[PDB]
Parts: sequence; C-alpha cells; structure tokens
Amino acid sequence: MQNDAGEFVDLYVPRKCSASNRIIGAKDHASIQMNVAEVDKVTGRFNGQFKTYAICGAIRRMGESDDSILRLAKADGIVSKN
Amino acid sequence: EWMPVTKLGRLVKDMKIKSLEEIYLFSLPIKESEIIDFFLGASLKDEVLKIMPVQKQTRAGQRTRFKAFVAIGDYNGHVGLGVKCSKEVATAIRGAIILAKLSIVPVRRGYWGNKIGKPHTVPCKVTGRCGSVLVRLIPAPRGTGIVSAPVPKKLLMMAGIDDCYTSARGCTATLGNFAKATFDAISKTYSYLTPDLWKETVFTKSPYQEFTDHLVKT
Amino acid sequence: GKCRGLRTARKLRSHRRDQKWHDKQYKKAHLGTALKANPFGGASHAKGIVLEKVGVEAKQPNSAIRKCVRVQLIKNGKKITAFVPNDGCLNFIEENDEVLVAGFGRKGHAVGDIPGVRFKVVKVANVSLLALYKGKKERPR
Amino acid sequence: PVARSWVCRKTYVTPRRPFEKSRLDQELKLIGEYGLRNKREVWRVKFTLAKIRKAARELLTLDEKDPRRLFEGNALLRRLVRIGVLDEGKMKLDYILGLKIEDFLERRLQTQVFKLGLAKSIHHARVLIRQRHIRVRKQVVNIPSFIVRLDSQKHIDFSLRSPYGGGRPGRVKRKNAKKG
Amino acid sequence: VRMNVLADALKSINNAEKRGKRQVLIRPCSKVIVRFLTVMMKHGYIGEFEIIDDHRAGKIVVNLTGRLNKCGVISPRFDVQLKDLEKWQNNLLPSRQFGFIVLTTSAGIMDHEEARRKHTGGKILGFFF
Amino acid sequence: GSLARAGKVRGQTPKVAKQEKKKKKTGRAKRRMQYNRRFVNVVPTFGKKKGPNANS
Amino acid sequence: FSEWIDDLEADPKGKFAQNLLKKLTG
RNA sequence: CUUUAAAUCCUUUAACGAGGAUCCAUUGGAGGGCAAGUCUGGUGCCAGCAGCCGCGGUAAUUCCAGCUCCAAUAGCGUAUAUUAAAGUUGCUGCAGUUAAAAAGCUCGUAGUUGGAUCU
Repeated sequence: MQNDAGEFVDLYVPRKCSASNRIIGAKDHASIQMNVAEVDKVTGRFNGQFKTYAICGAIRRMGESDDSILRLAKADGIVSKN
Repeated sequence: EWMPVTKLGRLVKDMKIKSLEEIYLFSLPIKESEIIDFFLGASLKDEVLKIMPVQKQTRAGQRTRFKAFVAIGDYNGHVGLGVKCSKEVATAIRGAIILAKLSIVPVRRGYWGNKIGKPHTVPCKVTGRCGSVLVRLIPAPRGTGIVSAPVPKKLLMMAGIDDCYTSARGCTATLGNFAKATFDAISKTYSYLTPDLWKETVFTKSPYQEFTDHLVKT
Repeated sequence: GKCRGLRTARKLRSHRRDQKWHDKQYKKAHLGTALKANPFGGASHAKGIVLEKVGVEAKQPNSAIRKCVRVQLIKNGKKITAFVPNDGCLNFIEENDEVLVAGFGRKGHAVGDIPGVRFKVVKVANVSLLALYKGKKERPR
Repeated sequence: PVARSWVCRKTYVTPRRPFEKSRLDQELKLIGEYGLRNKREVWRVKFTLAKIRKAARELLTLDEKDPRRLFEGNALLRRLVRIGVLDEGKMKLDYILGLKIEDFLERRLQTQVFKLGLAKSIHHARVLIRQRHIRVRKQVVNIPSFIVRLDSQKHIDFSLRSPYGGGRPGRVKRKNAKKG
Repeated sequence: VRMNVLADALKSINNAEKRGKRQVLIRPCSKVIVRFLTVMMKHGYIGEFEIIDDHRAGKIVVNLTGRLNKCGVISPRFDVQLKDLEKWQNNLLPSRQFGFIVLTTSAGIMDHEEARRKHTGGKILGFFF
Repeated sequence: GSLARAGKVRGQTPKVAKQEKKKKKTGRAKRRMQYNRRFVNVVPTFGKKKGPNANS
Repeated sequence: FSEWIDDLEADPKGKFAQNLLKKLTG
C-alpha cells in the first residue's frame, strides 16, 4: 500500500472474507457480500441499518458459508446465544 | 451505440461506476466488453500471441479451425488474455480480443527493495500453473527489465510490470499453456495476502445496492 | 525419497557419482571407448588420402546421390567416408590426393539424408573446397 | 618470463538472442540518435551500465552502516556525478539503478560537441572529433567515445591549429586558393 | 517413527491454515515449538495459543488468524552464518518486504532480522510468511 | 548411384554477369542510412507493416 | 494484411504455412 | 626532429596526398526456429540445399544464378572440446501406478536418522 513517502500506491484494496480473512479475488464469482438488516430493539422493524458479511467462494463450496454466516451474525448480536 | 444488456453494463453506461476498481472490488463478472472499452478503451493495446490451426477428423476430410491467442492490456496495472477458436482467422482474432477484454484483471505491483517512487515489480514471488506449465514471477531490482521468455514477457509488459525475474518449467513450447500460466501468475498478485493487507476490510455499498434506485427507475 | 541428513554428504556424493554414469554424454566423455573409437582420435580435423569416389544414396524420404570420398587418415590409417559438400565439388577431387576433413557438425552423428556419413571434406590438395568452388583458387599443378 | 602484462578484458557483451526484433530496433534507434558506428558501441555502454548496476546491487545488499558500503557507494556515486550521468541531488545507491544507457551516451564527446553547437549534426560531430578539430581544455581529443566530465564540459573548444579555430587553411583551401 | 516434532507442528499449522480453521491442535509440544510459535506471534502471524499440560508432554491449541501463507521447517538444521543469511532469505522468502527465517542462535530462537541486529549466526529452524 | 552428373545444374546454369552499381556506404554511414530508412519518415509504410524486401 | 490470413486458410498445412502464421503476428 | 644501446613504431613538423572521394568491406544468409523476397531466369526427387523440421518429381519463398533485402562488421563462417541453456544428474532442485523406473518378501550389521523434559 505505502511507499517510503507514505502515499498509497495500490490500484485498490481487495476485501477479505469475514470468515477466513483470506483475500477475495477479482474473479472470484462464487464469493458473496450479504447484508443483514438491523432491527429496532423495541418495534422489531427495519431501521435502515445492516451488517455486511463477505464470504469467499471456497467457503461456500465447502458448505461452511452457513456456519460462517451464522457465527458472524451471532457475534454481531443478530442471533440469540445458544 | 452500446445498449447494455446487464445491470453492471447499465450502471457503467449511465456513469454510475467511476472506475474498473469498484467492479473488481466486488468480483462481479464482466460480460460486456463495452465496459472495458468505457473504462480503459483509450490505453488498451492488443497483440495476437498466436494463431494455431486445430483439426477435427471427419468422414471426408479434416475440419480445420483456427485458435487466436491474444494478449491485451494498457501497459499499467491491467492485462487480459483471450483464446477464441473459429473457422476464420479474422473472426478468431475478433473473438479473442473480446475475450481478452472480458478477462482483464488488476495487476498488483510492488517494490523489490526500498520504496522510492512508483511500484515497478511484482509484490512477491507468485506462481501460475496451466497444464504442466509452471511460471514463477520473482521481484527484481529497478531497471533490470523483464527477464523472461518472449511469451510471458509480452503479458508482463502489458501488465505494467517494469522489471521481473521469471522461471518456467514444463512444456512451455505450447504457447497457450505458457500464456495461461503466466496470466494466472499475474492475476495471483492481488490475491496474495501480504502484511500490508492485514488491515480489516471496511465494507462499502455494492454497485447493485448503491444504485438500485437508478436501475429500477431507468 | 532422498536422504536429508547432516551426515549424508558421503552418501549423496557417492549416489551422484554413480548416477552420473547413467548419463549418455557423461559416460561417452569419461569412458575412453568413444575416444578410442573416434576416427579423428579426439581432433577437430584430420588429413587423409582419397581412396575412391563413392555415391551414397539419400535416406528413404529423399532421392539423390550424395558425392562422398573414401579417405584413409594419415594419423592412424583408418578409412572413413567424407561428404564433398557443394555441387561440382567432387570434380575438384582426384584420386590419391590429400584432403583435410572435418566433422559433419553433429559430433559423430549422421547429418540429414546422408546415412552413416559423419565427415565432410574441407580442403583438397591444400586448397579449400570453397576457394575452388568460387574460382578464388585453382588446383595445384 | 617477460615483463609484459597480460591484463586485458572485453568491454562489451554479445546479446543472447541474435535476432530479437525489438532489441534490434532499440539498438538501431540508439545508434542513429547518437551517431554510433556499430552495435558494439551500444553493447559497450550497456556493459558499463550493467557493471555499475551490479556493483550498486551488491552494495545495496549490505548493511546500511557497513563501512564498505559507505566507502564504495560514496565512490561510485561520486564518479557518476563526476561524469554528469548522475545528478548531484540524486546521490543514493538505489538512484543508480534508475539510470539509462542514454545517460551515458549523452556524456560522449560526440554528443557534447554536437550539443554545444560545434557541429551541424552528430555525424559531423564524429568526423570533427576524428579529424582533430576538437580539444578538451588544452588537449586535442581525438576519441568520439571520450566521456566528458562535468568540470571538463565548459572547456570544449575548436582547437588552436584547426582551420575552424586556429585559422591555418587546410589542404583543400590552400590548393584551391593557389589556382585562384 | 516420529522425528522433528517441530516439522509435525508446522505441518499441522500449515494444513489447518489451508483448511481455513480458526484453531489447530499440536501434539507433542516442545520448547523449540513454543519458541517458534512465540516468534510467529510477535509478528502477528498466528495470535494467542494455549499449552495443555498432560503429564507426559504438552499439547498446544493455537488460535489461527488467516494471515499465514506458509510455515515450514528446514531439515536438517543447517548452521547458518551471517554471510549466508542473505542467500537463505532469497531462497526461502517470498519478498524482501515480509517473511521471516527462524534461527536458533546462542542468544535464543529469533527471526533473521533479529539475528542480524544481534550480529549472530545459528542453525535454521524454519520460515514463515 | 552414378557420379557422372556432379556439376550438372551449376554447369548448365546460364551465366549472368553482376551489374555495376555505386559502392554501398560502410561503417557509421550505413547505420545512419538504415536508421533514416527505418525511423525518420513513414513514407515506406502503409499501416500494414510491409517488409523491406517486398516484391509485391 | 488479410492476404496472409486468406492464403493461410487455403493451405493450413501447406508449404506456405509456418511463414504465413508467423507473418500474422509471429 | 623525437624515440632507442644503433634503430623501428607511436607522438611532433613541413611537402604531396579525395568526387565513380575507382583511396571501390567483407563474411554468412533471405520457409520456420531466426532478421531478411511465394521477384526474375535455369534445373526438374537430377544437381544440390538442409545443424532440426524439411525443400527439389515443369508455376522451387529453400537447389544454381541475377536483382533486392538483413545480420554482424575489419571481421565473419566451419569442425571439435567445453560452460550456460540442463530442474535432461536435481544439495538448492528432478523423477519411479500407466511415459524409463519400488528389490518377490521379510529379517538384519555397518551407514543415515532418532519423542518430552533440567532457569
């Protein structure tokens, strides 16, 4: 990213899988970026906010996208404990 | 006149996407070459790596088609490779140019030693593989140029790599596999997790979500 | 697999040294049978006396008569067949004259159509075949 | 035993690929731009640049505070800025790696007496130097490949015995004036 | 039989990181394994780990952060001088901007940069990047 | 396998005498001429990149 | 231009095959 | 003149010395590898070329020539030996199901290798 002078010399900063932290490639068409709507705690309705989770195509192929997304939602308070 | 067929094409034509990098950030498949013409179609140079006549045996003769292997890319940070087979050489070259445009990937450039100036080489040693052909790119000091065979040299120059060491193993005489292996090595540059990419990703709004209203209303 | 141990230097070197003998080039260049069977005796050129003119038939795909000469080397009295390269160059050669003969370029291997011919005539009667060919020099009288 | 010294070295390197079209065009462009005689002069300047780059790399792989790196890098940079190839403001080892072959070709005496207006072209510059019309300081220099130092740039005159700088007419002028 | 428990540990870590797992179990543990893991951790490559004490030889549960490309052992433990360190770096490391060669020196187990800083050679244990 | 025909084609080739032309440049001038022909003007090109010895 | 392309498609494996394929781009 | 033990050479000075500036650059090539002509004439699986693939049997981009063209250049071709190419000897760094290849099978000495642990 940074040269000696400190300016950023990259074309872009690729995003990383929220499950494995590995970089999602430019031609990884099996990768998803899913938004989970946030809900007002009293009315239980869509407040316009959401949590964004990026999952690479490898995890989805392994069948671990379900577990990874469930765990990401649980750590965000979306999913009830247990 | 380009009439988009996909949502991404509509967003690019309507000037909703401001660069190829937003498309790359979300790994969206580019299915219209007019997107690449919009974003880079003032610096893209094409080059036919090879015309290969292939033959299919039939009852009363060999049916001969020609496969055009064409490399493309502005000589800064972007390169693509396209292989198209057709009964006519000109049609094969046209299809190969379109396919090379469709496969253009961003090239990550780094520094060999100290970081004065712009990046000039590969960020690290990368390896691409295609049918027993292994192509290794190794960072080189500034001013050494591309130390490679002509076939990978063409792609490395079109990728904007100023200098790079290379190694090849296998049957590199098959130009198609050689080119595809060096293209894989080049495309793996941005998929490599280096310590400068350990910073947590700040997710942004995808083009289909950030301009969903525009797509609906247009 | 191979032995990777700090005290395996002797075994590795011995294995390399034995396995080098299975390389055709190494065994050829380090046995002496090839050197002793080489008509030139390890030299690059050799002088010989033309014993007769022969016409060697090209290999099966081609059809021609390559003009060669049977020459007996002065150094060892060994008889070899030397190709006379250009056209009309067999006319420059006469029987029982001295010819300087080099290899055919493939290091003891036959070259092209000419079967079993690994030598070519370079000089005849102390004048190069190329100088006679282009009229630069004429045969000594 | 002889007092003779056998020390010599080849000052160029022949390219590995003899018929690379891009390399041929680049070398021909250099030859035409700087008025060189053959490819061997391009290869010679290339060899000098390559040796300088190799020395710079070897010094760069050293520890920064290593005394040999300081001493030899300082000497190399001093020489490069002495011959004008390297700018005095750019005096780091990694700035050596960014030098081109045209940087060294510009410092040739041929290029300098073409640039200083002494000759009408670069080939006129070559024939002027080869014909002993150009002097550096007080020395009549006859070699077009003579690499001009920065402190020697300001003294490239037209000689004191040349018909262009000393006013003794040449053979042709005198012979023609005799018939007139 | 089992030899070079460090080789087995690093192979387990590498195979777990390839699989995307957040944790890996290493058994048996050792002082060399713990020191290598600590050198790995100070550079942020693996993160925290726990030593389970069974009364014959330890086990280690290493939390995995997906920052690790390759961790490898160099067998045999070649003795490396400061001069050969650059050649080893060129051979084993993907770049001069990152990647560490781990050596055991008389000053302890440390990466190649710290070995140069302390001006010492040693025996190469492995590498990680 | 007869050697009777040895200088057949060279012997029977109708002899043609080489013409007389002005001497080619040598050394730096020849390289200057090549550089001029190949890099100074685009007169000898067509946009199709024809060859130096094109007889078409 | 397309002359080489066209004469190549007449004899893909003829005498003038490597020449024309090279003349296309090399 | 200078040089040097006489000398020669280089350097220096003067005289003569250049318009086909005839004071005339060559050596290999022009199908691909590999840069440069499917131009013309001759020959017609002949003569020959061709490291390799191949060209030649009446329209030869490949022989023999003329012309033109390019490669290096006061040099260039050839043979042999050798190094890199060769990760085709592989320590780095190769292979061993079917392409060449794991001993028919165990035991076994030397050899090689050898679990944790002590501030």
